[PDB]
Amino acid sequence: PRAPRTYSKTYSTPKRPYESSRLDAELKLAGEFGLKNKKEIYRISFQLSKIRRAARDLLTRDEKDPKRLFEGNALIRRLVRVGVLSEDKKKLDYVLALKVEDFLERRLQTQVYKLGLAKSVHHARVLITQRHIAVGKQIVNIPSFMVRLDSEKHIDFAPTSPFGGARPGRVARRNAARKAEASGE
Amino acid sequence: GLVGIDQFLLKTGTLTTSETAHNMKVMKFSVSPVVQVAVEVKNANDLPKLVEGLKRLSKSDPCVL
Amino acid sequence: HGSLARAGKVKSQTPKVEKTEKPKKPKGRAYKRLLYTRRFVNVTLVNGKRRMNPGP
Amino acid sequence: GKGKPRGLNSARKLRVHRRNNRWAENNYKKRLLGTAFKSSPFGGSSHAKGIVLEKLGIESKQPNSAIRKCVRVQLIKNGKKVTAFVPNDGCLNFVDENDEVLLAGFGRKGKAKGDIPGVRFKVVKVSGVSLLALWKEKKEKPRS
Amino acid sequence: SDAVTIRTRKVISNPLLARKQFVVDVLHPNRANVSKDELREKLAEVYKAEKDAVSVFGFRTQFGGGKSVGFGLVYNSVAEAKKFEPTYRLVRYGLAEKVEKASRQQRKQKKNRDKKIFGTGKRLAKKVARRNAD
RNA sequence: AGGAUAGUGGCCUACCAUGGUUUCAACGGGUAACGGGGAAUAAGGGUUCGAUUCCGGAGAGGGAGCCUGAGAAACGGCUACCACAUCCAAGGAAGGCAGCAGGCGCGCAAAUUACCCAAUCCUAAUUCAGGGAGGUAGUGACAAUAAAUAACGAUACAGGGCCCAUUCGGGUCUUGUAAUUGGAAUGAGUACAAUGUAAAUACCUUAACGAGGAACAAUUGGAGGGCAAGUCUGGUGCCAGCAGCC
Ligand SMILES: [Mg+2]
Ligand SMILES: [Mg+2]
Ligand SMILES: [Mg+2]
Ligand SMILES: [Mg+2]
Ligand SMILES: [Mg+2]
Ligand SMILES: [Mg+2]
Ligand SMILES: [Mg+2]
Ligand SMILES: [Mg+2]
Ligand SMILES: [Mg+2]
Ligand SMILES: [Mg+2]
Ligand SMILES: [Mg+2]
Ligand SMILES: [Mg+2]
Ligand SMILES: [Mg+2]
Ligand SMILES: [Mg+2]
Ligand SMILES: [Mg+2]
Ligand SMILES: [Mg+2]
Ligand SMILES: [Mg+2]
Ligand SMILES: [Mg+2]
Ligand SMILES: [Mg+2]
Ligand SMILES: [Mg+2]
Ligand SMILES: [Mg+2]
Ligand SMILES: [Mg+2]
Ligand SMILES: [Mg+2]
Ligand SMILES: [Mg+2]
Ligand SMILES: [Mg+2]
Ligand SMILES: [Mg+2]
Repeated sequence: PRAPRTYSKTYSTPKRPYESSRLDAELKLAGEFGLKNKKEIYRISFQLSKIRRAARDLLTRDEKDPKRLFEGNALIRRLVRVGVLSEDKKKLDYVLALKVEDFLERRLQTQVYKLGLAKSVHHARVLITQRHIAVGKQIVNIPSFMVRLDSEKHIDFAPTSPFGGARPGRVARRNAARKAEASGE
Repeated sequence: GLVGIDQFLLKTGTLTTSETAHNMKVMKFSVSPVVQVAVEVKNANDLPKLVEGLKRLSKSDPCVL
Repeated sequence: HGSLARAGKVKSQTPKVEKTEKPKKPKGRAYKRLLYTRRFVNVTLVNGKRRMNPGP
Repeated sequence: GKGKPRGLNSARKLRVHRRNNRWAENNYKKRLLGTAFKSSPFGGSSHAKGIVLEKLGIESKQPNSAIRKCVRVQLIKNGKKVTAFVPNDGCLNFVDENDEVLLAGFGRKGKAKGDIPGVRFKVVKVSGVSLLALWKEKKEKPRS
Repeated sequence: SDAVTIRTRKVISNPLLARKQFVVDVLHPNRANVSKDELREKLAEVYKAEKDAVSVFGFRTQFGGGKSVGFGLVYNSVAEAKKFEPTYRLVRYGLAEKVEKASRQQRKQKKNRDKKIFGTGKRLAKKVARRNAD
């Protein structure tokens, strides 16, 4: 038989189920970033934990351990490449500090609202979803996307669809058809 | 004959592919399940094989109740 | 003895009451918008402490 | 000195004494002796079909008073005869004689839920259909 | 043909198969993907070997429209194509005609029936003729 | 010492000797035991598993035997016994799915009697032929990834920042409640075509059709404690039932 596909779980569920402290702190993050599930939160805190997992494990190695420097750069190279690590904080173990919020900020869904463009984070999500708004030649509709900050000024409404010229939209299209039917002929 | 249908049939039926085709007439026949007897298994462990069997026998014939 | 006799007793006795047609509750992201709003800004149900059910 | 040896060469006595003393652990002992095979009305499986021999009523333990409404089942794989609680209001009326039922355990690893003496199983399906789905008039017992 | 702009990346000459191989990369805004017989001549003129001798396949159109990506070949001649080319795609191009056959299961049955005859099989064709029914 | 083997060897035979293993656990019993790479849970240490994508090994109903051949103690080879079992004109003949589908049985427990060598590779006298290996599709809430079920105005209201203030507020930012209405966005479907593929199917591209809420309508568990969330109303009255535990 041919080889197995590998697959992995992206998320991890909390241990105490009914601590209101976590229940409320979660819901604040939902309305703020326009999320639906706690899975959306859990995925990110699991990512963040899968990341401190590597981070504390490198500070235990003494400075100038070729592995420490090599993946220490590799990490932060990937973390201000997205804007979830600020440019100054490129220093080594500022990483251990991040909360989840820095990721939800760098989500595609949030930028489309924090770049004007949406008027509400809930409006942002459905704008992404419905084949509007794109980066270059590429049309993107995954609210959790991690804009790379090489792109937060390279994203306008897509070349297709209204809000972007280049064709008129389809609800006004039927609405304006009978604009020339109850007008006599 | 059709295979793989039996498990959905008690004794008879109509097969259609219309959304609203009706059933089919009920085959008025002449004899009737009138002479009865009583059964149970010689060995008690066998009752499950008997209750299953009685459903299986009732498919065998068009008349046995 | 002491038969079943009365199995469905209360369920068979509890008078039927009907559900009512309601405003449909939104599903998905839009619902946690409601929990956000209905718990953080224009929640027209608070009562001094933070309480989630009135016996008016 | 704390009861056990410490020497770098006392691995044998250390390992062999855990082996000895693991036996006072019920969960270990039930596994190694395989009493879910030798004992245990189900084969050590989670469920079991069965032919309902008769309805049956059991008075609860005190302080409570009520009739709990069990059935008596002969397990198809086993012959073994057991009793099983039938959940929820009424709902005994869904059980006829000698229609197959699927029984589950009682969420208690043997033992028994509070009221009911000597009952370690619950009906889950009867005549092939889910019990709850009959309680809620959402599914029908199969046609005669 | 809305600004069809039929690009062609990663090319190299292959005498061992008597053809030149390359990937195609077509843009087509407002133009919802572009056909193959269509694509075959829009470059059959580019290196104008015969139109009946240029071959292309692959072609997953990209997301949000406006692109597609294939893989193509140009043969030195038509006859060097038919010969070296996959027999199955010569017929979409049209230069070959499909071969009707018998169903794979049905020809397998005949194989196993002929395992039961040893000779020509026309020896027993006559022994049955005489008898039955005497 | 010979015999035998492809060849070492108590592998076997003749002769001789009395040796060989064991509490540092032999021998025996059990395994719901094929080993391993590995899987689950993991502060660290550990605990539990591994029939199952690779590797090694064993088997082809149970045993033995054997022909062929470089290679088999072969099972889609033969011979015999044992168990099961088919056909028949009763003289006789033939059998091996732990291969692919499919069925019985068994059970809590597991899919199509479908298409094809196009890819992956394999074989042969062989570029060509064969390949239920393998690939495709069917079935599939085993597990895993992403993530629609609405967005946004206005009407009125409860109001909530507010520049003037002898001012009921003379401007207001904001927030939502009530069928109060409004035009925008859209894929789920469906569907030109192309694309896809060996030929199709779905996907991706996309012509036309596809949203007002009575629909394009999300469920599953629960609201005494553990434990997030009612001292609401009606019903029943140690009955029915709930209740992991209290
Ligand atoms: Mg579009
Ligand atoms: Mg002990
Ligand atoms: Mg013991
Ligand atoms: Mg003791
Ligand atoms: Mg059942
Ligand atoms: Mg020798
Ligand atoms: Mg075994
Ligand atoms: Mg093992
Ligand atoms: Mg396990
Ligand atoms: Mg294994
Ligand atoms: Mg096994
Ligand atoms: Mg398999
Ligand atoms: Mg193997
Ligand atoms: Mg073998
Ligand atoms: Mg067998
Ligand atoms: Mg053999
Ligand atoms: Mg073989
Ligand atoms: Mg075979
Ligand atoms: Mg299953
Ligand atoms: Mg089955
Ligand atoms: Mg092939
Ligand atoms: Mg071939
Ligand atoms: Mg498949
Ligand atoms: Mg799933
Ligand atoms: Mg309840
Ligand atoms: Mg509470």
